[PDB]
Amino acid sequence: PALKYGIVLDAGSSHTSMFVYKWPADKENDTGIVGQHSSCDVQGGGISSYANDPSKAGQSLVRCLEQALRDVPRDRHASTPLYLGATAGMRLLNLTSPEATARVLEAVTQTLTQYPFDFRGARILSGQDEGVFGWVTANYLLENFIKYGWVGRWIRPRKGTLGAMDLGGASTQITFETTSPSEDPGNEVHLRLYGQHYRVYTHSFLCYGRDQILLRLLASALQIHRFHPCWPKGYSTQVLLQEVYQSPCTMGQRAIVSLSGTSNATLCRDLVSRLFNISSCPFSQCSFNGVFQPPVAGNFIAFSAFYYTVDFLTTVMGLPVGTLKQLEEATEITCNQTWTELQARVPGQKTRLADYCAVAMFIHQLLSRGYHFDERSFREVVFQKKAADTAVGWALGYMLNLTNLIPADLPGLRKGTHF
Ligand SMILES: Nc1ncnc2c1ncn2[C@@H]1O[C@H](COP(=O)(O)O)[C@@H](O)[C@H]1O
Ligand SMILES: [Ca+2]
Repeated sequence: PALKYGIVLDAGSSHTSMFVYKWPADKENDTGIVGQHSSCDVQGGGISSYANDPSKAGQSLVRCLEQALRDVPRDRHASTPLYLGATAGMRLLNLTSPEATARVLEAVTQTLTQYPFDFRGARILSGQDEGVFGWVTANYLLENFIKYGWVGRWIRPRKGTLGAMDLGGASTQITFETTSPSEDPGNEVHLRLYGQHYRVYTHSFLCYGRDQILLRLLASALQIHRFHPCWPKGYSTQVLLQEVYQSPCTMGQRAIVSLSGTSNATLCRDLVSRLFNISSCPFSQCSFNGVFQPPVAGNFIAFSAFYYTVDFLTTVMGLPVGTLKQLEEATEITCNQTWTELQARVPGQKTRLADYCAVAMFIHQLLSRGYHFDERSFREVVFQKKAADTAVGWALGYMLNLTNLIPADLPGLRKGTHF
């Protein structure tokens, strides 16, 4: 079996990752056939972090691109497509400066074009793209697009699909198949995949990614309390105010100030609750901030920082998260830890440690009060970051779309046997 390869650079707000995928040439249109071959994490910040030094953005890719040259056989370099897709870090920079955004894209394009891969462009994905391609990735990998059964006995209803929830650094996405009528065209997605129609809801909440929420909570704590109730008692840091308020996500709030934590789970809950506006809804039903959302339904996979945060609660804190009530309890216990108590649980590097309480509280509120999961619907959510040896994110679905590897219809319409 002769193999083909494809590469996606996922240029996220907080960092870039490279994924190399491989598939058999003769089976390339089968669902689930493409899988991850290798990956590489680019050292340092996201490409948007080089807004004032755009030349560095291209150079930042060099070491991982050098790895791609070793990972993909030489004779196949020329015919291996390479894409770069950038998400909310670049969407935010584009609000601030379309010129600086264009210079970054120019710098990554110049670097990528120097390599022997078939470079197919650097683009900024829409929030819809990001949500939908993640949903496609999960369902493709798990073979949910297969028509199950056989002639005269098809499973009915059709095999369910897995909803997707992605918590990145700068935005968060929710995407799932729905039978509810569409009320907002911006949220409505129709896919034709392997002869089947999927009616899908998606939304991306810009500024509701992990890093931006943490900045917004810090801005809020500074204004309301002058201490940080989500940070652990005994933890303090010198906050440079310029960095706090420079983001599009925090400009709305408002040189160095000392800020200390207080382990106040109840005040932390109150601070997080200010992130969700539930006061108004121009639709029949909303999530929050007046965004249309039908009832959540079916199974979901929650990946990226949902997975990393829950993994911390289960593996480091040793707490169950099987129910919303358990997640709330685990958040409380975590937020009530002092800095010495929390450090005692983590023998190694301590980066991100002071932030788990806030992120866990955010996640719990986002799911329960934002998306309106309840105990029944939450039981259907799993936290995982990989399926079939492949990282779950939008990259695979993006590559499948741009390489035209998912057919709208089966060959010869399968003689019409799925009609
Ligand atoms: N081990 C971790 N614990 C908590 N957050 C993380 C971890 N690894 C990455 N993150 C954060 O998760 C967010 C999305 O990460 P990613 O989906 O890997 O780009 C970013 O804010 C990252 O800093
Ligand atoms: Ca991401």
